[PDB]
Amino acid sequence: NAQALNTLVKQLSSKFGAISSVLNDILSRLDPPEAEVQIDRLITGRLQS
Amino acid sequence: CVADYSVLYNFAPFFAFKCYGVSPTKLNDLCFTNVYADSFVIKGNEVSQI
Repeated sequence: NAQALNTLVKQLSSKFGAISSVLNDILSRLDPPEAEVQIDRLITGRLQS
Repeated sequence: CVADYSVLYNFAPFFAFKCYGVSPTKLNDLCFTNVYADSFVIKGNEVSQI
């Protein structure tokens, strides 16, 4: 149980192909039209995890 | 130093303001580790090559 929870909580620091692993960085550096492209990859990776 | 990009807008009526990694409108609300500026003069038809 500890190993599974640790892996699940660790998987939040992966870019999954985007430019950063922090949402606030993307939301404070790009226009709304270009934010979705980066956000989608993170969403898919976290859903898979 | 304090980097104010507002003085750049009124300096000249620029006709090309391409920004790749940052949206220009948010430039006043960010902090950077280091900044590099390069200056040169070229002909008009070569502007697209940059």
